[PDB]
Amino acid sequence: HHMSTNPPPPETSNPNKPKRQTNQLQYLLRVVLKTLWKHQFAWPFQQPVDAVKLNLPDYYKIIKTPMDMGTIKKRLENNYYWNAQECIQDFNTMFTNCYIYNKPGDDIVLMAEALEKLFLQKINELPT
Ligand SMILES: COc1cc2c(c(OC)c1OC)-c1ccc(OC)c(=O)cc1[C@@H](NC(C)=O)CC2
Ligand code: NA
Repeated sequence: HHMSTNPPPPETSNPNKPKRQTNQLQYLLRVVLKTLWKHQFAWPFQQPVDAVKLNLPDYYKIIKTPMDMGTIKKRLENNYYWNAQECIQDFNTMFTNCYIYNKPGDDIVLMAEALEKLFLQKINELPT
C-alpha cells in the first residue's frame, strides 16, 4: 500500500540564485572534486543515497539535509555557487551525514574519513 520513496534531490540549478565564477570555485571543481570523485572510496558518495534501492527506510528520517558529490559536481558544473564557502559546506554536510547516520566503526565511515582527509589536504591550498 504505502511505498517508500526518495526525497527530491537537492537543487542543482537556479537561474535566480546569486552565483559567481571565482578562482576558489574553479579549484574546488578542478582539484578538490576531481580528486575525491576518482578516489577508490568515492562510489557511495557519487549520487544521493537511494534509500529505496538500499533498503534504508529510516535514512531520510535521520538525515534532513542530504548531500552527495553528484549534487556537488552538478552545482560546480552549473555555476550554482556564490562562493567557495557554500561548496565547502556541502562537502562538510555530506561527510557529517555519514558520521551521523552510521556508527564509528563502520566501513562507510572509514571511507568518508579517507575522503575527508584528502578534502582537507586540498582545501588547505585553496587559492586567493
Ligand atoms: C546493500 O548495499 C549497501 C547498503 C547501504 C550502503 C551501501 O553503500 C556502502 C551499500 O553498498 C552498495 C550505504 C550507502 C551510503 C551511505 O552514505 C553515503 C550510508 O550512509 C550508508 C550505507 C549503508 N550503511 C553502512 C553502515 O554501510 C546502508 C545502505
Ligand atoms: Na552516527
